[PDB]
Amino acid sequence: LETQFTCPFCNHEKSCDVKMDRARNTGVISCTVCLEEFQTPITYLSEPVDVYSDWIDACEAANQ
Amino acid sequence: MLGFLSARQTGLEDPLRLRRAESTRRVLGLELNKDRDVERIHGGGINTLDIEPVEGRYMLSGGSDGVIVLYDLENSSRQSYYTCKAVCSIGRDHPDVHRYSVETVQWYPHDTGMFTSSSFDKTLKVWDTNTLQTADVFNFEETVYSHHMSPVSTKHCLVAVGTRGPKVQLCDLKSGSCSHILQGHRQEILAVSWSPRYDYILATASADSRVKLWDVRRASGCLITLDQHNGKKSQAVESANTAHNGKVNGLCFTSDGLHLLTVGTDNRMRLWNSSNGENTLVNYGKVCNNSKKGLKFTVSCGCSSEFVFVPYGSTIAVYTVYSGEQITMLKGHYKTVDCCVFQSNFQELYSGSRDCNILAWVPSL
Amino acid sequence: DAEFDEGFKVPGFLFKKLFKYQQTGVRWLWELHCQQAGGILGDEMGLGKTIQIIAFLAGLSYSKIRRFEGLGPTVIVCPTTVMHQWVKEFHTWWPPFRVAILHETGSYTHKKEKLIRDVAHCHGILITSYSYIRLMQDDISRYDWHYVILDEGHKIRNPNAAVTLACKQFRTPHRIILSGSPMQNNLRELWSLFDFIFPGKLGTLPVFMEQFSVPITMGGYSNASPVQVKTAYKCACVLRDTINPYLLRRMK
Amino acid sequence: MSYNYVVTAQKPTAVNGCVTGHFTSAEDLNLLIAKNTRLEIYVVTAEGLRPVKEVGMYGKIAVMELFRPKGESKDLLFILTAKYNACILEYKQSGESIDIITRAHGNVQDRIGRPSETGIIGIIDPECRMIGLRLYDGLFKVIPLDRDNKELKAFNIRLEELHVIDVKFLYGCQAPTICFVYQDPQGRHVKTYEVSLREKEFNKGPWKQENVEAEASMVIAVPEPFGGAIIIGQESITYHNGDKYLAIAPPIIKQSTIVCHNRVDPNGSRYLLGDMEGRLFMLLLEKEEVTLKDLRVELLGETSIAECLTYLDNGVVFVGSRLGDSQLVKLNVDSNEQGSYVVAMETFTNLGPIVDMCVVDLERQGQGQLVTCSGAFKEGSLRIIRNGKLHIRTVPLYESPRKICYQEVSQCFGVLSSRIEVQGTTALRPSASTQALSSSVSSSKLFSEEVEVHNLLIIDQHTFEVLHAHQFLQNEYALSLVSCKLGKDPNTYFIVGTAMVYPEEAEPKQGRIVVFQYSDGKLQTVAEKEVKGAVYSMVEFNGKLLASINSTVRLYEWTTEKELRTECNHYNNIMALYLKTKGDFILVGDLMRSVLLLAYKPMEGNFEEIARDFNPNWMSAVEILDDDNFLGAENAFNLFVCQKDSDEERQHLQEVGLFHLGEFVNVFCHGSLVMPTQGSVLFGTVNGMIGLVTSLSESWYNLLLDMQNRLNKVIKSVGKIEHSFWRSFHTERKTEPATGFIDGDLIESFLDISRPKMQEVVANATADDLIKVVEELTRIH
DNA sequence: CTAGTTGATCTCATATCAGGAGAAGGAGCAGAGCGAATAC
Ligand SMILES: Nc1ncnc2c1ncn2[C@@H]1O[C@H](COP(=O)(O)OP(=O)(O)O)[C@@H](O)[C@H]1O
Ligand code: BEF
Ligand SMILES: [Zn+2]
Repeated sequence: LETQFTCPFCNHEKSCDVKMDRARNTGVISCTVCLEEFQTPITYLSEPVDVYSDWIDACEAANQ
Repeated sequence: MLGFLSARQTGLEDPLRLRRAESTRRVLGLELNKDRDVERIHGGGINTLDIEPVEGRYMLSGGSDGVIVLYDLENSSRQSYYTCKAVCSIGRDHPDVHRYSVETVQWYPHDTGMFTSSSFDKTLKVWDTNTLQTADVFNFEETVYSHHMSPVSTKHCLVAVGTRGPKVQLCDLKSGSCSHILQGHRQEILAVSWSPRYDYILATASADSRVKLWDVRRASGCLITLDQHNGKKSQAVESANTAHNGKVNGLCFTSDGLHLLTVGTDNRMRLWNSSNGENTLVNYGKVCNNSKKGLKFTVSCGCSSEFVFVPYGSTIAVYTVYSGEQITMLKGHYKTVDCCVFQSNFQELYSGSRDCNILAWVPSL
Repeated sequence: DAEFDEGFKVPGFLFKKLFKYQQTGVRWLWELHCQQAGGILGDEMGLGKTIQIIAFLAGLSYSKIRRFEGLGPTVIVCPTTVMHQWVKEFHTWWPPFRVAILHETGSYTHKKEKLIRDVAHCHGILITSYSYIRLMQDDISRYDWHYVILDEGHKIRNPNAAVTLACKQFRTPHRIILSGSPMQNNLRELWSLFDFIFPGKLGTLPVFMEQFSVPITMGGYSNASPVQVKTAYKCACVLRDTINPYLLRRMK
Repeated sequence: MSYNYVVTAQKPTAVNGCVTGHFTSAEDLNLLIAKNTRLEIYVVTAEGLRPVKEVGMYGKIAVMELFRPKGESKDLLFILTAKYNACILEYKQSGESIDIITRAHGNVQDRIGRPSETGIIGIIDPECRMIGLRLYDGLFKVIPLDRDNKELKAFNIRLEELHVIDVKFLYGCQAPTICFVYQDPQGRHVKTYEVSLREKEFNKGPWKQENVEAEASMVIAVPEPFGGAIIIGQESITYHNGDKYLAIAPPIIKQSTIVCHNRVDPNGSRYLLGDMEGRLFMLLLEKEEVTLKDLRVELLGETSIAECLTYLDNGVVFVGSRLGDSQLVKLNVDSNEQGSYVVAMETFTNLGPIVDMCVVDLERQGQGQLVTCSGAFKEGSLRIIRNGKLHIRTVPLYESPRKICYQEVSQCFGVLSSRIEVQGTTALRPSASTQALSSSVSSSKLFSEEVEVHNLLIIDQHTFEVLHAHQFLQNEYALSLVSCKLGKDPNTYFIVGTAMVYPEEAEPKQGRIVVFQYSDGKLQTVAEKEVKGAVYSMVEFNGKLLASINSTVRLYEWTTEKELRTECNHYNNIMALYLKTKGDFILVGDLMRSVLLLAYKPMEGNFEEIARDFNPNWMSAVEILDDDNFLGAENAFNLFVCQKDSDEERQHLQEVGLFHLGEFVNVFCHGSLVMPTQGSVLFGTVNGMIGLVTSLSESWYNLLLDMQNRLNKVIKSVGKIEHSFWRSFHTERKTEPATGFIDGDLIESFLDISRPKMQEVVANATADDLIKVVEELTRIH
């Protein structure tokens, strides 16, 4: 499972970094290029793929 | 100021004096707008703005969500408080909407019936403003970081496009020829800007820390390469003669086109003699930027002293171009400011930032 | 005398000999010189291209236009059979030029490199063969030539031939090709020629292939679908508009 | 679309340039005077000036210089127009016929560029190898003359110094050498370059840059025996030749800055210098056996406030003035027992800056009469103008007039005036405010180098003597004046809008509207009203007082208690500088939003923005022609007529007429100077022109338009300037052709052509019909 | 000297799971130790 992801907003490969703040149960995914940021709740079973998942889902939901 | 009016009436001073002095005074009194608002439609940060060059009424805005909004800036209502309503919108439901962020939008010069928009979806679309349909599309092998049409060309209608490829593309809007390219850069071309003075002069700034001026008619590469030191640290040209100590992510010719303002990721802005690329050594202090893409900043027009409005973190830093003296920080944005566009008719400013807001700065009183 | 836009004068006696299309070609060549761009005199065989080049160079040296005052040291690359032809035409049309041949036949009778040095430092015309340009590319490109006219420049059609890579080492912008047939087998040849005269217009060879060669060629086959024919038409029109300013092709 | 007819009732009179030389003949000493559009050629006789020609340029003459190329019998005249039409003209006299042939012409306007602050500068190399123009910052345009052009092809040389104050060509230099003073953040420095036409670029000057006075504002190229240059500043006069550095600081030039100069001798042993206060000095170069020994300045005397001056001969100096009457003065060898060697021989009338003017039917005739606030500080005056030719009286006030209004009931003019006091304060000269029959000073309870003292002068409208002079509060500027009766009481009042001016601020925050009544030869302060800004303009609006405080157009009612009470306000303005009225409608001229058609809806009691023009025109004046036509003057010397169109788009005023007048219109007023055309709007300008605007009918306008095109095809302009270009609406960010305006001067020139040229004009009715039409058009002025 | 013939050589162009063991790196934690920094 890759940790760096293509940004849904600027389509820059591996430009998204994921930070797991487990102490606060929050994952923050940020694109280095276009500076888009997204915050989602996470669990101890969560992974950066799950945070990027929640980001893609939030984008598609907001774009309806 | 009553002295200014009296001198204008009595012919002591040319009306030019009052006009430019009052323009400068208005720019100095720039503040968060007391009675003005801009309609919010972008779901993401605004990466670019462009007020049309003729009549200065309509404004384009490209968002990080790929939509393009067309606003009317005129206060067609009778109140002193108004919102710049959105006339048109390439929204998510448009058949030709950009799939990724729109990074540059530009009105066609000489006519408001057409505009262009380049996106990180590797497309430069040319839109008919009336029907609001794509008149043309140019596809690129790599994402577009910036594009620019010449604000002066009555003869040519080339769009200079800077992508992550090391080549500057020149797309002919006359019969569609995107094959022309300029060689000489080595990394992503983060900014491109045509000279407002010379028809065929194009300045290109790339991540290789170099800024090159090209005569696109010419067959022999770039005309000038900008050098910080002008020759103090001189070396055979393979890696020396850098404009900045980082990525040069913004270009802006001054109003007369005799100088060039380059902002780079070394936290420095520099002013260059546009005729021989010599550094004028104007200081400007430290200009904070860390943008990984092109940085859009503009200069004032029709004032006694020229100003440059540079995005500076979540603020707009206003500098005097030829002295470097820091005028002020326009402080009203909540995230990093991506673009600022200057309305020269009324010395107004419109800034788009990552907080999904377009803020209008108007002179006070 | 004939006076062109900025400072270019071609002598009246020389101008009078030229035909209408030939002096139109001289006009076009000097517009290219103003643009500092190359070109292809695509006029068919026999229409007169040696004379147009000779007249344009004569007017360029005569006009004293502003490194080089007037005409610098130029190199003319032509097939071996027509070198002395170029010498004869230069002598009859503009005798003031010094016109030396860089070839075994030649006229020098010393080290060739001395001849290239002499022509470079004397602002003369060095006529050479394509084989010599390939062989003497080390010496031929160290002297900052002003004009690199290639007669029958379709020999540069193969982008990977050693002669092509040699001829594409000249630093000057003023690159001219004389060839009444600057396309012989496919559009790769056109790309090679236009890379020589103006490296940028048609992009990198992969890009030119993908954008022009496959569409234009594939729409000419007998089994072409109508949509594909229209796509080939669009690409051909785009290419014609792209190459119009730098190709001057008059028919008989 | 609108139909308007503009005609010059009085040609411009302010001189913006004067040059002497041998233009008409090799032996004649010509005086060429540039009034704004008019070039007047006189021959300098033993006495006075003999006018030999007067041509009307299609352009505002910004540069006018005479130069004699090698082999030329007599001088050629280089003229540059404000719209950047350059022309080299030659005088060719064929017996009775006089022709100003255009030897060369062209347009040198750069498409983009910041026009320089100090204005267009034009210089010619003393050996006439080139013309150097400073039109834009950072550039120096060069027109070579050795290369004999008929199109005046020019090339720009980039000038590394971006704020150039003045520039001249030095004398006695093998190469064309420019010496110029420029401003950088380090100070003002004088630098030199040697221009190369072959390499088309500057080269290192004969002598390096030298740091000069902070206000060093003038460069004078000294002739060959001395060489070098003289730099005049506010406090000192320095002379540089590269190693000679002479300097003086005469205390007598400190009081006022020197603004003009002229070379008396061919060798530059003497120069004239005029200051803004009118003082004329002689700067003498003492030679030593040649080099330069020492500089002296001696006050010759006092003249009109000289824009320019020229020594003709025999001690005669033409002092050309923009702010007052031009003068022809004599420089006596010995003083006049008052310390002055200057004696005025002749005075040429100049309607100075016509800041304000009122049309009055004085003497109870059917004839109008213009009373104009003309001139400035020392040359300020009232001018009374009638049709008799135009007869012009003059009432010297010796202080700047600002506004004027006629009170018919009181048989007097109320005139706002301003004088300069130096120190508490002391007047520099006895002015009309101080020479009133009776006087008073405002004692207001509302508020508690050199300064301007503002006064309200009550002037008898028979003898034009100052019946009264009411001085205003300290540091109070009177801006507006209106004579009207408010509310329902019968008394007629002088209502004066004022502003409190202090150096600590850029826009007045305080002001008051003062209501005076003039009765029994006294000016009693009937009422006051403290307002929170400068009252730029006031007008009577249906018995109420419509005032414009800084950005707010508000309406006051005159109550039974004889006080002003606000009724309504409108705030959607940057600064409402100009107010006009017709019925319930108001026309608000804004500083830069350019018009606003407001309406006072009486059934409710507030204003309503009926319409607006959203083009950014900077205004100088505004007027209402018809119920739906609105004339306005932009600061770029343009007239434009807006029309209420026919949704929210109805709020857009449409600019239905555009025209480039070439004059800075200061005031409009309904009226006519005479006893087919609808309406009559006179206007007064800065250069002294009085013009007249009338509305035409559609078919007649079309016919006239046709005549204008025909005349443009027939009549040949002096500089080969196309009339459409000259009258094209022009602004630094816009350029359009003239529409909705007929140039009355061009139509009236139809009389001054011979019959074959008329037949050429009228190829497609007969010529006599059009002669009748143009005669009727001339009747209105 | 001096041109014409003879071979070699180069370019260019013609299409279509039931390993294991050890050594080197990097990671995260743990503490020790010393500079500054409040503060009694
Ligand atoms: N203007 C002219 N006047 C006389 N002869 C000409 C003229 N132009 C061309 N020619 C002749 O026509 C022939 C063909 O011209 P040339 O340029 O050698 O061939 P191509 O143009 O096909 O390369 C030459 O022999 C030349 O002498
Ligand atoms: F006849 Be060929 F084109 F030289
Ligand atoms: Zn991104």
